[PDB]
Amino acid sequence: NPERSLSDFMRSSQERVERALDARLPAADRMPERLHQAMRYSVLGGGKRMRPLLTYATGQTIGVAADLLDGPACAVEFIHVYSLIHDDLPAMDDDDLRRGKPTCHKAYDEATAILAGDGLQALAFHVLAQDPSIAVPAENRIAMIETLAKASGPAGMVGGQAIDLASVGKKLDLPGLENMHIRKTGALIRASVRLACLARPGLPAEQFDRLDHYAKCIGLAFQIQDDILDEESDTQTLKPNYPALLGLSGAKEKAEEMHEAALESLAGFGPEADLLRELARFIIQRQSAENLYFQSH
Amino acid sequence: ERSLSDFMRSSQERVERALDARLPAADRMPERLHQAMRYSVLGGGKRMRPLLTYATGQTIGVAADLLDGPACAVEFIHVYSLIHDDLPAMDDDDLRRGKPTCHKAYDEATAILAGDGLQALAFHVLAQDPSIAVPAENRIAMIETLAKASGPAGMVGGQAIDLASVGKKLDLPGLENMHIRKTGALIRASVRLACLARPGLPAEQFDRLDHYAKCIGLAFQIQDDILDEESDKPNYPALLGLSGAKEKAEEMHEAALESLAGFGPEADLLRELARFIIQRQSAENLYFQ
Repeated sequence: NPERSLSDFMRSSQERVERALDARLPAADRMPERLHQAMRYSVLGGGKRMRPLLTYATGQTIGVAADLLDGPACAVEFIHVYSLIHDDLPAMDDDDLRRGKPTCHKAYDEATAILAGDGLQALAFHVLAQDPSIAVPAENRIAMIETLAKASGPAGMVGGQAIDLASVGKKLDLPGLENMHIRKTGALIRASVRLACLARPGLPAEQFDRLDHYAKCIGLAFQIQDDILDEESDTQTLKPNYPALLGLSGAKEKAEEMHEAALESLAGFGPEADLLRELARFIIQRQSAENLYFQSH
Repeated sequence: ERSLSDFMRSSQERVERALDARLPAADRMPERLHQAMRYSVLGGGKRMRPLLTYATGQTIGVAADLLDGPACAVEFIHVYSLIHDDLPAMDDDDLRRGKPTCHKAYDEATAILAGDGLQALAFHVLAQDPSIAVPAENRIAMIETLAKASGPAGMVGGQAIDLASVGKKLDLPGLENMHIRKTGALIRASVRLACLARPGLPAEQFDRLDHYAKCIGLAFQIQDDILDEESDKPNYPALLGLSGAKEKAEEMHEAALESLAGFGPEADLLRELARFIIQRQSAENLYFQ
């Protein structure tokens, strides 16, 4: 059944990316040591690896060997981690903890955190430009770099964080709240999918577009669901969001509608896309890796 | 062939138009971020890195139209590192070149992001800018050059070595290594980017120009320290003696000019730039304080 296949695929890909990140991170005992260990502290030792899973799952769907996908999967994950390190800083989200573990600025210092994030961003692009295992044509490699730069920069992830900070005391409309999430979170999720597509020479434009629409819809849907679980949490115990804007039922319906559009994007694929069908549900419903395990086994 | 002053004026004005054209508009969302990026980039600067790019271009027969994108990409990286270096966690500067710094004109969050955004944008320029009309392999090598120069083994790692060396003494190799990474890599990249805009340029010309770049970078840094010592962290005069350091500055200057072997009046601009970078551009924030 596809749910056990998803669980198997997840566990295996998370181990494969863990080794691939370690192989691309400069050694803990080489100079500069504190900087290298700070990057490694933030990148390694697990995490959901949602963006790599999207890269690996997309590649398997369109028939790209996983060897060609290690580089792009690490590149998107480096970008993701760099954004976390900087976002956790006092001047932004000011997080003291991340995954039962002190954050990079707490565990080291703020200067080391700023630099580890800076170094991870540059390293993402070094992986795409130079990694020989990304054995694709020159044009494709260039397109991957452009993809990551557009997704990570002021028109993507960074600008989305700027929009998020500028709206802390504000009430946004639906298109306004969506736009922010599309930039802050959506662009890098869609990049993860597009990178895999670019490792398939000659892949039809219609397949790019459908898988991009799949990527866009799951990105929007899961953050709507994040808000729903948040709203349900504080109203069952003793910043603009989706249930505040739409009501809880309106927010629930909006996520469901996005979820439907995600699955319909995959109509151009057969059972090779079952993995993406199951991954959509897992990501959107915010299920844990172990919860997925103890119900499919 | 024209004077260095003519080249300086021309290039300063050219790089300003070129950087403006690659920076997202102030009146487009997210406006504050765009304005903050523009503030730091267009606010001023010696433009040493774009000068080298354009001058390398002239020396090897590349049209300046091919060099606008590379000159902007290196300048974007340089400007990003300053925004981040100026922060309270790092060097903590309220002012730079007689204007307030990024996080003071805006705020610290906006500064972190303005820097983050400029690093992404430098790669976006190299990967996509159509004016960099070079074959695909050359464009990819430009991107690799920039990423190796800007990352953990270049600029960023150099700043890490610098910060980790406070309250410490370093040997000569270590102090050299620190500067070669921190500032040398990006300077070498400015020159190498121009070389990659000349398809089929022999490796020997790459290496001559690289050696020129490496030695001027070190000479500038040694000269900075000499000038710091002369008016009142590891440094050259403290490690070698003032005489030792002056001699090393001299040797680096000469080695940089030796690399330009055999060029005709063709490399007069690079010779003049080295004299200018080492002697005038080093005695600068000392001149006006």
